[PDB]
Amino acid sequence: ENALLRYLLDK
Amino acid sequence: KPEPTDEEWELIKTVTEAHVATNAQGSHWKQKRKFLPKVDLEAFSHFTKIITPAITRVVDFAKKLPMFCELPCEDQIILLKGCCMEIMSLRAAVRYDPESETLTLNGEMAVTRGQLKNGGLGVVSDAIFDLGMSLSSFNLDDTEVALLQAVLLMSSDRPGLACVERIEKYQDSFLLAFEHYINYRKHHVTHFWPKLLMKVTDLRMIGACHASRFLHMKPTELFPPLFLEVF
Ligand SMILES: COc1nc(C(=O)NCC(=O)O)c(O)c2ccc(Oc3ccc(-c4ccccc4)cc3)cc12
Repeated sequence: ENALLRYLLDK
Repeated sequence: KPEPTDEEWELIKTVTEAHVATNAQGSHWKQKRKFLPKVDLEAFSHFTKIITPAITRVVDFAKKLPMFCELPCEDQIILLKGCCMEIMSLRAAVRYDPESETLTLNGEMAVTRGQLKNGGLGVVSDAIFDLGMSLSSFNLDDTEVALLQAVLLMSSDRPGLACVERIEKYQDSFLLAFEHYINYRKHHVTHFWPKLLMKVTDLRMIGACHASRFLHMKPTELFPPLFLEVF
């Protein structure tokens, strides 16, 4: 869950 | 009226630069503007397709604040889900044009109160438009907008956060710098700082109603993925 947001944050 | 300390001038520089680099169309939003033609799921469709870059700009804004980058990813996710619609709503409200009665989305799309309302925003469209009208006389510059954004991002009361007390101190730094910048800027509107804190509350209401509305009533494949994640 929140996996696109996670990708976008961790770069 | 205390004015910005030197350590606060560089926080002002950091935040302003982060906002300006992630703010769509910068100064040419008015010229690039393109006027658009229960819930209209066809209007809905057109909006869901255009929210993804607006969410991504908020993510980019946060990533350019070292204090944000110091937090664990679990907290970063929580802070961004909390403040995303709050910042998108402010960035649109400051681009209220009273002559066409539109706000500008993505620095390129002019939308009316009726369009945004029929795009599925409901009363939140009236709240965002009313905020834009009230902000016209505040003459907020990039710095004042960036700092409001930073106050909304560093909200220690988002549920599930781990670093509650560090986030609170980040916010206190921003609030002090911002009030000192407001003292320096000497706006011609009485009780400016107290009135600006009421505008924060307005944006928090927009964020809490936005989140509530997603939850309420609504096929979800019809929603952009990044936007389902922020509700
Ligand atoms: C403040 O709202 C918005 N701001 C921007 C933006 O660019 N701001 C200025 C900037 O960042 O420069 C957009 O690009 C938007 C695109 C689509 C959109 O559409 C919705 C959203 C939620 C809903 C919704 C929410 C909950 C429940 C049901 C529907 C409907 C339409 C809303 C947008």
